[PDB]
Amino acid sequence: SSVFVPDEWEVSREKITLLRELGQGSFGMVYEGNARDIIKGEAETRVAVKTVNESASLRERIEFLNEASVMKGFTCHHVVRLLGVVSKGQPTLVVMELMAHGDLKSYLRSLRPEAENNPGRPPPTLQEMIQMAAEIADGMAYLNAKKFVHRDLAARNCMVAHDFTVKIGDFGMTRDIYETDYYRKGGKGLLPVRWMAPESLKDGVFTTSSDMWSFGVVLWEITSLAEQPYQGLSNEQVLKFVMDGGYLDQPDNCPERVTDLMRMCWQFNPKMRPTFLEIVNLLKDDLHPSFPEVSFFHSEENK
Amino acid sequence: SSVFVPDEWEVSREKITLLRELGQGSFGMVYEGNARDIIKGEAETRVAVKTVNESASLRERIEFLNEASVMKGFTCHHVVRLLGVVSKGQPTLVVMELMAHGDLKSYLRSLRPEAENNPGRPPPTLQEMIQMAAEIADGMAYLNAKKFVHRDLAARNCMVAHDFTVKIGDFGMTRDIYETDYYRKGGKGLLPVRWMAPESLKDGVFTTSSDMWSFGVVLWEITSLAEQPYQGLSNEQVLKFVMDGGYLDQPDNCPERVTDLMRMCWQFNPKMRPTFLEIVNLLKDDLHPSFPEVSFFHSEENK
Amino acid sequence: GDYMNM
Amino acid sequence: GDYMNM
Ligand SMILES: Nc1ncnc2c1ncn2[C@@H]1O[C@H](COP(=O)(O)OP(=O)(O)NP(=O)(O)O)[C@@H](O)[C@H]1O
Ligand SMILES: Nc1ncnc2c1ncn2[C@@H]1O[C@H](COP(=O)(O)OP(=O)(O)NP(=O)(O)O)[C@@H](O)[C@H]1O
Ligand SMILES: [Mg+2]
Ligand SMILES: [Mg+2]
Ligand SMILES: [Mg+2]
Ligand SMILES: [Mg+2]
Repeated sequence: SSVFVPDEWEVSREKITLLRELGQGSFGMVYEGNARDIIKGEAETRVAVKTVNESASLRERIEFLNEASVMKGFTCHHVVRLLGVVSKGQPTLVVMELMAHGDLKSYLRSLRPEAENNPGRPPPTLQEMIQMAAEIADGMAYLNAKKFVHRDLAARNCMVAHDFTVKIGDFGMTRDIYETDYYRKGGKGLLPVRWMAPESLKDGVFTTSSDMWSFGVVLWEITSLAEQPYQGLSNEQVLKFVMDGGYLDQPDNCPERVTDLMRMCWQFNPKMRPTFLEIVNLLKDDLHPSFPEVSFFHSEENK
Repeated sequence: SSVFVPDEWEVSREKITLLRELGQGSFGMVYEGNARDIIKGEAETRVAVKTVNESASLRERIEFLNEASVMKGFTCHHVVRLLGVVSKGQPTLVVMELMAHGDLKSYLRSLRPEAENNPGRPPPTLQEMIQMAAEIADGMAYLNAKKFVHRDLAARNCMVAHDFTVKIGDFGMTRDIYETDYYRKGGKGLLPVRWMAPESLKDGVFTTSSDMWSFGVVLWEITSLAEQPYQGLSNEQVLKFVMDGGYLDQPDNCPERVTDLMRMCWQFNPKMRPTFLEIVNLLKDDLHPSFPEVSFFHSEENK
Repeated sequence: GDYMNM
Repeated sequence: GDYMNM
């Protein structure tokens, strides 16, 4: 009987309760919910639950499959945690840790002084921006260490927790690079042009170096409160611009320290760009006391 | 479609090749085999594959289910690693790391000078016995830390690797004790009387302390080259003997250091027995240089 | 959008 | 055997 070979990630639908919509993805919905007894020691746990639209295409379902699969293998404080999967029936539910403040792009925009949904606090201080950068870089370092390339690092894909900790999310485009250290894209597909390195736009080659290029754009989004990169240029113009050696300007009043990081990330030669561990190292002396207690960088696993 | 919700532990039957019988369990067979591409970086991996007899009873299948399930959650150098499960068809195959020298009981008996299957080496030296004790205690410490009680620790259930490293195996009787720190047996069932603590024989209560009692018996098996505990007494006589406060004698020419450990393990009051971490600590200064590099005891996880 | 089919 | 039904 099938019962004798279960899936350890399987969660009973009975334990999940949906409260409200957190956001809408391209082929599904993300809901805030509460789950009963899904974590030892926790009677109830706040969660985010993603569903797949009944109308989702095969390509979209294949993507979600990879996404959930890669998440299962990750254990990092700075990477969004998968908690379980409800597959006993329809619709399939992917249960993840709740990131109360949603995606970084939305969060940043809400911090604009004139924002209708301003939470009543100032935009990110220099200290807060460095902390965000270090958390994103640590999560990315872990991913790189596990031999995966994200390919879609952007503020929209970083999530913010109740305590404002930023973590890497959206592993839909993530690829295994264990054997060769790179991924060469096959056919045609939807690519985040404004976040891509020149060599990826040119040859379709993705490496941890191209993820570093994207990290630089994320710093640009943080320092501009999520404005649109290359506003005024179409995707086709951006592709040509970047391949020709172009890059973004420093946002108005961008802290010199962050500007320096962006300069490192936007070098044309991927081999001259820094690594995620090197970014965390540059920032390690001015972070929250708890960082060494939870980071991949300070962990025994970073060997 | 079912395809969109896979089991990460699933392994393709095509990748497994069976070579020979390693041993026969109560309701299945264990075979030595080779597996192709089941571990990243390893083209082929030597494995042990357990099957369940077509004639296995429901009780036996339920037991194997728990066994495979608990193994999935463990990651310790001193605990036998589960590598995958072939459930796409019959028979179900549970793929584990190969412990080339089989179970400790068999191994010890083969080291008796007059053994027909003597491997051509002396019986365990004092140093080798301490190393074995520390490895078993470290694996048990990890299990205890994960809030599980083994309930069936015995030489037959410890396995020996190609490099002679001993690891904890057979999690058939293992129980979760997260909430209460103990497991009270319900109905009737097969219990390893000769390895059981007096309070377990009396009230059916299993704790990490009762596992320590069993650890003492394992040390007795190591120092006697796996003779039968309480040889000459029936299971019923042993039950009565131990509950009355009895215990085993020290095997002939047992090293004083090991005798001292057994004395600690056989205290009548479970609360006065040492913990597995305390056993490793007592032995830590005279172990192989690699121990701190692989042990749970020296790991960051031991917090 | 944020993506271009290419 | 090593076990007793009890
Ligand atoms: N773990 C989470 N906790 C809280 N909110 C989340 C979580 N994951 C996703 N969200 C929210 O749900 C939205 C949709 O997520 P998702 O379905 O991954 O979007 P997507 O299809 O990748 N689209 P986009 O990221 O906008 O290109 C995100 O922008 C977040 O606001
Ligand atoms: N990972 C492994 N590598 C090598 N040999 C193994 C492994 N696991 C088990 N064995 C061998 O297979 C035999 C049977 O194992 P198993 O099926 O677990 O026995 P069991 O039913 O628990 N019986 P017993 O342990 O004798 O009470 C063991 O005694 C070992 O000799
Ligand atoms: Mg996204
Ligand atoms: Mg996505
Ligand atoms: Mg056994
Ligand atoms: Mg067994």
